[PDB]
Amino acid sequence: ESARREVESQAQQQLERAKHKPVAFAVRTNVSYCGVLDEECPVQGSGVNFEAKDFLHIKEKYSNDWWIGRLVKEGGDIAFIPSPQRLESIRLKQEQKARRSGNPSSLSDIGNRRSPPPSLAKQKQKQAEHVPPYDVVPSMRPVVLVGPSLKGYEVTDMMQKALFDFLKHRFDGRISITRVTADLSLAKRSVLNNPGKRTIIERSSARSSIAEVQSEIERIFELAKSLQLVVLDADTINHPAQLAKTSLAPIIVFVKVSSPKVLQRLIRSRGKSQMKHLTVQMMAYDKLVQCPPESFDVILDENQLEDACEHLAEYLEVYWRATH
Amino acid sequence: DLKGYLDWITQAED
Repeated sequence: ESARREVESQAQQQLERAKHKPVAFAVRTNVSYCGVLDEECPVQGSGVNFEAKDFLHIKEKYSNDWWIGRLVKEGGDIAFIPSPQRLESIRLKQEQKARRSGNPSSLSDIGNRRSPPPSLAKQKQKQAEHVPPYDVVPSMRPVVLVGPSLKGYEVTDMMQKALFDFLKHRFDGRISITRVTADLSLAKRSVLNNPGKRTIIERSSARSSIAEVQSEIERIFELAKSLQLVVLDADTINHPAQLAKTSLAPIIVFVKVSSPKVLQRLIRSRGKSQMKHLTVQMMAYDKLVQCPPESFDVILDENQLEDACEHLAEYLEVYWRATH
Repeated sequence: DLKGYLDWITQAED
């Protein structure tokens, strides 16, 4: 057929011309799928071989069934990503190859209970939660430091301020760092259509500060849209589990002290003011250590400031080279 | 470890 070859050539030329266009946005998957094995891809053999929880950068538009995008991997080329509706269709295709999907079982009972698939056998039901396969995460993952104690106490503030200064100095002219005074742990997406749309309603949420949290959410989203690296200095993070189910999914950076004895003698080195809160500092430290390593993205366990600095610098250099 | 975790933590916010 000439039409399929013509559309193949048109898509290839469009990709070649749009390889050097500004990036539009980014998304993150949560399902295991490959973009090359599908027959509906407009270009065969040049699909995306992604897995669960991967990041894609989209630049231009194709149709309601596919988009054009690249991976955040180093050297990743341009491929086609199935659309939200297309992914829903392929997911329905995933749960149709089985013998049955609805209520009528096939346990040696054929010919009596036909039971045509009701609304319970389609995607119409199961809307109690309805977790979307695709989520619009920020284009650049925010960098956040956690540990080794509560934010707002001398040891943690200095052990994070030194790293913040190193990041600012090493990446000067290519990084923006801002302190997020407002709360961030409530970065929800599916609470309601608009909780507190107006501040003059004088409601429970209208008079609250939740709208500030959401506004900071779009502020972070638009700053990540700028493609420059972002580092957060919000003093309301003490465990990645508090910001793991949200849409941001920030790069969790852990600075850990090797032993509780070292941490508490460090705390003793400050004075009586921190001796007063030493108890809660130790409690938060042990709770955060009990968090498993796979929860975090990078670890900083070296006792030398420098070694940790070049460790973080190398990781962010890899990220920068990967997304360009 | 204490030597590296005492000077470095007391120079930033400090």
